[PDB]
Amino acid sequence: DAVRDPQTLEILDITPCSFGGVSVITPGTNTSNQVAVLYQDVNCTEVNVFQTRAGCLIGAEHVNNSYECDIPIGAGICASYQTQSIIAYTMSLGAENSVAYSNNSIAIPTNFTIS
Amino acid sequence: KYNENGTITDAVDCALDPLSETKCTLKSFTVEKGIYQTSNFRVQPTESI
Amino acid sequence: FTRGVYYPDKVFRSSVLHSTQDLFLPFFSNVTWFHD
Amino acid sequence: NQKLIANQFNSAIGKIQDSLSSTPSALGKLQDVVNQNAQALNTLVKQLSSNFGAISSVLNDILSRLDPPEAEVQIDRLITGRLQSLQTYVTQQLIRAAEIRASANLAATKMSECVLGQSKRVDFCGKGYHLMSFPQSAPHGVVFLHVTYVPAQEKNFTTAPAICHDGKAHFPREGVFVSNGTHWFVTQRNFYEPQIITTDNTFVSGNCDVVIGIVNNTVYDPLQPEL
Amino acid sequence: VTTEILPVSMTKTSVDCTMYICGDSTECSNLLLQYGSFCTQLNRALTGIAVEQDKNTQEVFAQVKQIYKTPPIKDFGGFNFSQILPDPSKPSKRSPIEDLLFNKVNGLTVLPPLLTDEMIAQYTSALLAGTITSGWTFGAGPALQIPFPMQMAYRFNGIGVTQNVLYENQKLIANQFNSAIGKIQDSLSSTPSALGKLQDVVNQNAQALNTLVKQLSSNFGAISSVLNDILSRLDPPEAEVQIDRLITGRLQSLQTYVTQQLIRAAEIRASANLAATKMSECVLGQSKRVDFCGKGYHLMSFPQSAPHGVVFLHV
Repeated sequence: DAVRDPQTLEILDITPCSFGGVSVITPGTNTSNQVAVLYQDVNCTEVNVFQTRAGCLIGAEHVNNSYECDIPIGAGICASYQTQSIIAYTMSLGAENSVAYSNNSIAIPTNFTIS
Repeated sequence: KYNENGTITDAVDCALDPLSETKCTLKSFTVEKGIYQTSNFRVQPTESI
Repeated sequence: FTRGVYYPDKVFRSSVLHSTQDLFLPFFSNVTWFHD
Repeated sequence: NQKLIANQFNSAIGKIQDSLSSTPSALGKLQDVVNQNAQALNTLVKQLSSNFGAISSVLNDILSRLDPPEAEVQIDRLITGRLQSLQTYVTQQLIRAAEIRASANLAATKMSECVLGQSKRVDFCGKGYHLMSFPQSAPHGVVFLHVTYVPAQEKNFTTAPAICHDGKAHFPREGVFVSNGTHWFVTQRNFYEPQIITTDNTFVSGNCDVVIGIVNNTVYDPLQPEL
Repeated sequence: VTTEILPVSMTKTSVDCTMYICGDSTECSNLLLQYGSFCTQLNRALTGIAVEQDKNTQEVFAQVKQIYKTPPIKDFGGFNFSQILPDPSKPSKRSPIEDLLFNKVNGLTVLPPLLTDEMIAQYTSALLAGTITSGWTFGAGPALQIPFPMQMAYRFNGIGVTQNVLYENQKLIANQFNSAIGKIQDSLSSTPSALGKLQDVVNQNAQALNTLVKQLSSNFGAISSVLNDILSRLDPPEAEVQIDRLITGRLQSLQTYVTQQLIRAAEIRASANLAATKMSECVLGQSKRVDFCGKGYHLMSFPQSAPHGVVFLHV
């Protein structure tokens, strides 16, 4: 992990060269031929460029709005084809639903369904 | 892509683009929606010290 | 474009996809045009 | 509500038929199992044609071309490679078979508990309050149609843990006390069906000076109007 | 109150067969090409395990389609849920019990889990909100609010005890529950062997990885354990045999590692299925199975997140 230069009395750290898997994120070819490239655990400087905990994503535009996951990328990032291009975003774990809780209120169903 | 008559109707170059690499690694002419591991990026050395 | 593909060998195959490595003209490659 | 339930069930089975006809990914598990088996077999066949460092991948070619002193080494290398490939294939087959056995045991338990009876385990026989199930065969698989009951339309009401009538705390026997803002009733837990507060569905225990949040109202005893 | 700890997922390790066997050597790769598609099969198995990890996590946790949040007023008949509910003070938005749980615990890469710790904590918070405010109604369909005293009355009625004993002994039950949760907090803080299962799983994974790394440095009868040294010192006629021996040893070591990883992953999947069943039956409702949701007549349960695991507080 660390070495000493024989000539100059200095200590140098040796880091293994960056490497990692390369995956393709794309919708079905029945829809479009546009693709995005994901590099695992590689900084974007060593390679629409986005940096996430999963690595470096090229070809996808990150947005702020959240939706349900469609193509899981990882580390809180999921991608989707939206009108059109491929975008990446943080998931929403479901629509928030506050319950009107109290100490003297009860909700009782009046109709039912057979599923 | 061979036909039923022994002739080839289409060809895909694996090194053309990432989509073509996905087509080659899936060994299928149509790519379904999802994510597929295709290659392995490796930084190569530039100098010898 | 997509020209320059030839049969790799004299083998009959029916309705199958075959991945083979050999000398091929790259797709969409830049080829020289002579008029000489 | 017999007719409504029958119509809802018929519409539901029609929708299930349409979904099965349309959605191709509904049967992903069985197709995945079949694809895994085919991939394993094809991998074994491909490995049969490998060299494993031998001069050739054809046994006859090695036997004819190479002398027995060297053919012995070549055959040893080939059989070592083929044997290790076969061992790997059989090991992964064993693991997959163990997984399939676990799934089949789960399926047998599901058929024994959800089909041959009514199960009280939540979400074991489908979402919602499970009612019944229907088994159907499929290539190397079983498909359960779970028929379940789901509450649909809820309404808000004022509640009270108990009612004090004449110093006695009355608790419901099977339901819960509700109020629409003017009168109090008792309704079953999972459906709205108000009933007049009577002594036949309430029992007396303790006094209203201990329970928290008791309310004031009257309880009906039909005997007094009867006489 | 009893504590039940169950492992859920394991580290998603992915190892490149080619680089691990051959340290970026053209001759080594050429020799390896004669073995067919072994490395492809090994990578496929590792990818399957990695996907199964996320599948297990989603099955265990993502059983609710909505994110519920508790009302600001913490009025629950005297029951105090501060220790189990998430707090806004910590940036992770984790419960103090969750914080205590988290504090007490070469060609290879680690893929981060799809769900981060924050969203797992959010899912647990939603589960606790649903259990507290709606009982089991939210699990079986729409979330119907229900005040806590009648929910506890229903839970007592479920085990053959009438509700009048609850409504006549509310304060004692609340005090006993508060003392019990305090004792659980103290036991978690003091006892280090309570979380033995998760630590054992992590230690097993680390031991497997370290064993693989050590076996990378073995000789397997070769003249040397360094590929470059063999290539430089030995002629290609003998370097071929030396490289063959080295790659055979490394390949068999990798196969053994992947096989034991597969067995451990199958065990983890069985444990995760048991945990999912436990959450579906003990948390989203009241279970009549004796000793399945803790000793004694089970009343309810509270889930809590932990590194690659779930902790159930069975009341």
